[PDB]
Amino acid sequence: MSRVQLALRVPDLEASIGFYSKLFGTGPAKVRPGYANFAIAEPPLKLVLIEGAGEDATRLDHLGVEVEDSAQVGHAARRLKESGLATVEEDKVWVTGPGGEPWEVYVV
Ligand SMILES: [Cl-]
Ligand SMILES: [Fe+3]
Ligand code: NA
Ligand code: NA
Ligand code: NA
Repeated sequence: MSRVQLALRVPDLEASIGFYSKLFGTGPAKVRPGYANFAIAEPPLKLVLIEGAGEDATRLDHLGVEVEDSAQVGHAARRLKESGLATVEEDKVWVTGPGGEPWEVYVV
């Protein structure tokens, strides 16, 4: 299995933590200065909140797919490259959509 990662740059981290705790009925899995994440089972989602400093509105930071093991990351990396996309591998692999939105496929 795998789940989507959504990372949002938010103007107010504390405000956003409260909102998302209510929306998904669970508290954050990890909290750091300027950073929080939620691990949501239903719907399957890794939500990342990154505080933006002087942001007027929430915007997309990056997107991703969190997968079960490094083998899956390698499979995705090879398949994406075979499909003709430019990739950057780190475990994770990055690709960028034509409008500039970045995607990471990674394992935690
Ligand atoms: Cl924590
Ligand atoms: Fe991420
Ligand atoms: Na802090
Ligand atoms: Na849930
Ligand atoms: Na994928």
